[PDB]
Amino acid sequence: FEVDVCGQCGLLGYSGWCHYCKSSCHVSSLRIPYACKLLFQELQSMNIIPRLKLSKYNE
Amino acid sequence: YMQRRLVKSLEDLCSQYDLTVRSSTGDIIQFIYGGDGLDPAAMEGKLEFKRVLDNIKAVFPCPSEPALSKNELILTTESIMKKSEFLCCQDSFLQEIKKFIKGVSEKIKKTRD
Amino acid sequence: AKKISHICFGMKSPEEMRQQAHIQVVSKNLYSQDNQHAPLLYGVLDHRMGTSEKDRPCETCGKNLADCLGHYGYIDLELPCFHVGYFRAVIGILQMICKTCCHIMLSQEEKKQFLDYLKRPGLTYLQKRGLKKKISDKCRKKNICHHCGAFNGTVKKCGLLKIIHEKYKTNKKVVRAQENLNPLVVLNLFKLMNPEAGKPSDLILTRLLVPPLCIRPSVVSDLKSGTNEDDLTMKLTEIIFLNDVMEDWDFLQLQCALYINSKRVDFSGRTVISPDPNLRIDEVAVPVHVAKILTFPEKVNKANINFLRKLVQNGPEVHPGANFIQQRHTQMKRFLKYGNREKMAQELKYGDIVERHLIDGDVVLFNRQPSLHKLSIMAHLARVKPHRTFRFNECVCTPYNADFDGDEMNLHLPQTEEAKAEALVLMGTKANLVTPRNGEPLIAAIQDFLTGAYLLTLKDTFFDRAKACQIIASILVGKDEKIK
Amino acid sequence: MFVLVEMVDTVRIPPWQFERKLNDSIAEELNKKLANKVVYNVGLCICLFDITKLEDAYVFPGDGASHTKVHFRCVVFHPFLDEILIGKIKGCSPEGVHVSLGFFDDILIPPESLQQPAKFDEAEQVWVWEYETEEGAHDLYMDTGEEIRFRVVDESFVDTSYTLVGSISEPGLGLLSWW
Amino acid sequence: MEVKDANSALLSNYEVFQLLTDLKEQRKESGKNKHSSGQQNLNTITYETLKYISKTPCRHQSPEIVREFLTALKSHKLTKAEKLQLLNHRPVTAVEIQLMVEESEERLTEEQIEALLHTVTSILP
Amino acid sequence: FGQKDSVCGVSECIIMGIPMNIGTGLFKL
Amino acid sequence: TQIPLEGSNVPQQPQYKDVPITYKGATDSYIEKVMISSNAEDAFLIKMLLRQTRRPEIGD
Amino acid sequence: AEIKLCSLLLQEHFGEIVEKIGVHLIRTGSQPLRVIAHDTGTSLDQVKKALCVLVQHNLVSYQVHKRGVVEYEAQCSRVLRMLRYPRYIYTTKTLYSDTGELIVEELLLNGKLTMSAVVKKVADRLTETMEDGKTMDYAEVSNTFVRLADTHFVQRCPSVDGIYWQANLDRFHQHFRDQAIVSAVANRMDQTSSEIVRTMLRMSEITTSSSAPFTQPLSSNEIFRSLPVGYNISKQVLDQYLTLLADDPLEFVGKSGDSGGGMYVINLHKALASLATATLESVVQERFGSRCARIFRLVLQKKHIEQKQVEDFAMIPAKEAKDMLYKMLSENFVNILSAARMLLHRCYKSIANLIERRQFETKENKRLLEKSQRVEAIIASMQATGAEEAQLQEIEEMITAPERQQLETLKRNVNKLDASEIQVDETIFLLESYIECTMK
Amino acid sequence: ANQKRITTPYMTKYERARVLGTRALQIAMCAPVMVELEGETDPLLIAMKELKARKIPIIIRRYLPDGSYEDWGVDELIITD
Repeated sequence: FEVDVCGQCGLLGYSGWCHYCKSSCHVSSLRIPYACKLLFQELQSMNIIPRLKLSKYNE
Repeated sequence: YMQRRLVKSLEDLCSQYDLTVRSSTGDIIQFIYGGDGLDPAAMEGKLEFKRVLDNIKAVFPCPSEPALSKNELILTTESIMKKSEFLCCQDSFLQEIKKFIKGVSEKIKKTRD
Repeated sequence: AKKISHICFGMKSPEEMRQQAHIQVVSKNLYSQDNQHAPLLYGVLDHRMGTSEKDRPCETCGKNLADCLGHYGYIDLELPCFHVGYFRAVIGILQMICKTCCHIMLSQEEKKQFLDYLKRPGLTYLQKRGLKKKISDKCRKKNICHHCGAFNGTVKKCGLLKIIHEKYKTNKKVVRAQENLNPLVVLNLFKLMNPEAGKPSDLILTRLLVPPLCIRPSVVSDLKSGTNEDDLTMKLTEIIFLNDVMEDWDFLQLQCALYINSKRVDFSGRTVISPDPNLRIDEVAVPVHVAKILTFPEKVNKANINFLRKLVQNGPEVHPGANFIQQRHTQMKRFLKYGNREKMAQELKYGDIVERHLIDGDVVLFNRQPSLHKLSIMAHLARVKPHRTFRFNECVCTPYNADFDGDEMNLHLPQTEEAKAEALVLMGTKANLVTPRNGEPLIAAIQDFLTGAYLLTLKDTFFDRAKACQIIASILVGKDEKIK
Repeated sequence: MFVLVEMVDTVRIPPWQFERKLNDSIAEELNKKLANKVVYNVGLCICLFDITKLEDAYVFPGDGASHTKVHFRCVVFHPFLDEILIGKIKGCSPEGVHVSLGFFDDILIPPESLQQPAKFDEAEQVWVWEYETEEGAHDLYMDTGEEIRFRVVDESFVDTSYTLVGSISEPGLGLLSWW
Repeated sequence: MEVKDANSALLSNYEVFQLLTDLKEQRKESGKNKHSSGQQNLNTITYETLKYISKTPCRHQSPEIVREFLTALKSHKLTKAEKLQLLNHRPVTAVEIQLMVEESEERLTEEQIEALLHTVTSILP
Repeated sequence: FGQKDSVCGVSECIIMGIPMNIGTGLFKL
Repeated sequence: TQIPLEGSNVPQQPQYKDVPITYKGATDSYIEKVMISSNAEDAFLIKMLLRQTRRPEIGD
Repeated sequence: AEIKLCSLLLQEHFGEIVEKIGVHLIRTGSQPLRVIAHDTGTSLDQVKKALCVLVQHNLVSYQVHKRGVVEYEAQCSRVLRMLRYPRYIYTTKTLYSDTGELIVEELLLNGKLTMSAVVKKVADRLTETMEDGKTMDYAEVSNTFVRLADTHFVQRCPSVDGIYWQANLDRFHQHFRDQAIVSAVANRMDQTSSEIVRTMLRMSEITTSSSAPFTQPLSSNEIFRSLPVGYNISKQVLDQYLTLLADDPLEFVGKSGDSGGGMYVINLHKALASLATATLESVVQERFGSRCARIFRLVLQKKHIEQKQVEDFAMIPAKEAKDMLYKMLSENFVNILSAARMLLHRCYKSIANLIERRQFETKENKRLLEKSQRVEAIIASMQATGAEEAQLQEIEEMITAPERQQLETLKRNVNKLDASEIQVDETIFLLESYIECTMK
Repeated sequence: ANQKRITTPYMTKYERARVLGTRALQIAMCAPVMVELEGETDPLLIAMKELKARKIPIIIRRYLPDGSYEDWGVDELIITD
């Protein structure tokens, strides 16, 4: 699933207008199995460094 | 245990086109595959000097005969050889390292003949 | 544009955590208790707060069930509690801050260690706390080579208790609330040095935040009999009695510790194996009732539409057919027991996507355990022959150990045609016969082919022109060999 | 004069026309998702006039669509230095009076930005022009559609409501029933 | 989604108006059924912009008046904003520029602006 | 303790579901 | 469906979410015996002889 | 909170990058330019400019570390002193004249400047303040400079037309302590007691730091040699009242003689604890109520643990007595060190809230400063030439009555929040004096 | 981008098989269809038709992280053999 999530004011939510944070510059739509999302959730209780970022496929 | 652990520990190995392996930070592991650059995929008969003699045995170009003691003619063919894979080169370091041993092998073939 | 390129775990982004807040503590009861019914309540276990039932207004997502990514919400409880992990840290490293001064870790020094720390990779800053593991609070205050010794404080390993006396050391210990220290001074002294990532201050167990309800399934029996969920961190809502309010902190953290701290499968099948050699070496065959296993993209193409509609009209109980076809408007329609369909406007009704059965490769994969080689799962053809075995050219039983006790075997189904063509023409004809692990063929006359062919070769056997019969299963023979 | 804007967005070229004509198809793709309401600031259902370059036209690792990006120029109506136009009164409301210029649709106008004595008569929802010149109480009764030569200062994109405000009460001319 | 430079134009005003007319007449060409369901509102913006342009007196004429309004003002220390205003209205009459319109009188010292006034009377309605 | 984890190789990629990028999966036109 | 406490009054058995017992495999059984075996509590079993004469085939 | 308060102050006074680097050095301690640029992602020139601003304002103190490149570190309390710049300059106006006010203002904002630089700058600056002329010279400025230096308030910076100078915050804190204790004795006794306490404190300023727990005894014979001019109290009256304050449960100055000639000592720690309890009582009266202040006064000679007596002072049924005890314990109002430090944390967060509110009242309406400036320019051009009332009517239609009243409302809220900041800043000064004094 | 000297006069089998796969997707969305559009006319064998391409007018570009863009047209080099 190409769900939208990032680090800069963005989380597991909408793509076009994120009711979490619809900054309109933080749309990602990343392929990810739900297992990693469950890891996100179950590790929210057990705090750990949440690194989140992207990079260009192009040149 | 050991199979899954070897698989879990040794994935990052890659074979990028410089004939050199690289790592998670692109650190050089090799430069050639042992001079030859070869890997066991194409391990033809003994590599590739004895079975191929048989390969060309089986397709017979009849016209020729022993008149001039073709050993010297074999040396002329070694000359056209020396020319015909000095156009070798490409992704390389895999032919010059063995080109002279090829030549020595056909030379010993000519001596036996 | 860009999918994931570098991602790690996830946490509570406090803003987007708490805009989706609905209720923290509505009352002493939940699950629509006092209503004597269960319409939908109370605003936190419902709506959403994390989409754990058939439908409700999914927050920042939509709609049920998946693609309602875990929705957040402030369910704060404000029960007095502290860092159990940093309780243990303070107990072990013995007051690493040198409370209550929090003076500079190093003095001059030797800036050599300074620049060495500042010009080296991470996972190393523990050495500073290691140097001050013991010397902390037992040193000269405001001196050289460090700034600690303040103020005579070492922590005691009384379990989770952190008792900090004004120790000599080893001469000032007491037993019942005297000579104590509060983690609030630790919090203030925050207010191994890196607050960019390593903040112990914000991890205070007073603004606790919940993971969304996507962790928890609730099996509502449709009968009001059992709705157990696990675990989870919100359960402390039932402690509203104590929510109104050094050993007390230890009791609170002990109460906290109860509920705060501690490519599988797609499109498959398995049956028993008993093969044929009538299946040409590349070809294989499956059962027939694997065509009754479906929901394939096979996205319609312009040259294909008619050939697809040929099988579309068949439906649920015909082998060459179609079922559950994915429609243009993302609302796939079935031809199974509710079919009564297949009028099939001839170019548009499924103008995007169709889904047929196993007609001709259409590759399938075969599983084995243990998978000694990578050649225990290979790429090979189809079509389709019945009698639900796992039949294939019996010259290649060696790299599978297709053992014949009758112990079953596993089949895949790849329903994506992107590297399927790549797979079928790289590990289908070059994988079988040549291995890099040994350099020796895997495909071979397993058995009696060896002795049958041997007996043929034996200098004895003399044959008949009437024995052109056995010739003709070979080179006057099945598909793809009938020359003279 | 109308502002060209450099834009960089995802371009999803369908495989339908991988070999067909490109440039005009590229322009159509650019106009595909640059619609009026909400794309970016400043952007609303507008187009290009000249090319700069076409960058990486990827397909995918192995998937269907393309990964082209944008180097072009986008013809926006930035709110310029109060460019003089004609502002037709778009509507009426107790809070303010709506106006139309040509850049956006909704243009809020506070009461005092009307003629200073001219107030909004909510008893009839008419912004009657109390045209208090020549000492006369000349109530220029003009409802929605009042002729005013507007020139506007600002543009908005983010709030719950494309809303503008064209500043009026020109000191040099006055007569807001005309200016 | 993303944009880099938000101001990259300084062109001929009435030329931009006629080019917007051309954009209007080109968008309607996309009426074919294959590209019909996808995008149509470009027609809407082109038509509304053309309507408000028709409201302006900026029609009936060419972009040569733009180069007139440039060469007659930039040569006398007028900023781009003043000539910009004067283009966006395309003054109907000459004395319009002086009294019906402002900030167009003193940078020419009311001497060579008369030439632009005569040009406006000659070409502009 | 706020310490990072070293599970960030490529065996995680199969659980994390991303394309591989080495040798040929690092396309940069 | 009636809450054990003083809950909803109406569920005096109109609230049946019927729970069928149905399953089988891809061949016909033949119900051969039916049992109402009931221990001292009326906790009705239904024991059943679902006999399936699967005579051999390639693979047995 | 603390560093959040420092960030709010630094943003209020100087700017953004200065505040960033100050917070970063507070967090990370000693760091040179290069690692600062690496961690903060800021260009070297901006880092150097902000650091030189901090040093000029005496915020970041740097020492040449071992291997010959300058490191940098900031102190949280030193940046919390950005609270007191209004209070520093105001108390400068209080103790000395406007010339000293400008001296301290320049040394705190204009920063390091020489004797010549400070003296000539303020001398040429203050000429326009007075009437045209008056030829005020640099010599009087230098004389006041030397006089204020003699009073320890402003000291010449040591070297690590010169030479640079700065203000010694130690003596400012000493003056604050003297004024606070005089006011406390005044408001807990008669004015005679406060004046006598002042008499004791007169000669205890440069020999005493800002965190000393007690002062020197003062023999009454020299107090008669140094009788107050405003209080011509005889030897009998002076000695009787001093010895009464000695045998006084207030104990704002006490006997340590036997023999004489009267070793009267002011107890700084006891008075500071009394003032801390009084501030706690005031906050309790404000939020939690005056009856909670009553129970505070009651239990002053009572629990914590165990719990077997407080209901007696409660006077009300034991259920709510136990509830009040539980809320006393939960709020952490008794570990005096931890409770007082957390109260200092409360005041840190309170002033952070007040400064953020003042930032709203001064910045959320930022689309008004340009309008006000343009209107003021119009008024200035109208009053001199063209004073017609038509322009005034147009401006009144432009400055509508809601606009002027909301301007007055925002100015009023700014003043209210500033006064709250100043009051809780005095409270924070008391709390930080305790923190630097409770250290044992 | 004439950094094309360190490849044998053959593309590798992995790259060739994957470019056949992406040509499969190409000819499987609507049509880039080639020298014979549907002369080979068969039911749902999507892959097995563009395998018979033997011209392949498309470009592929092969790299190394510490190297530049070694580019290659499919036409200008030898095939799977």
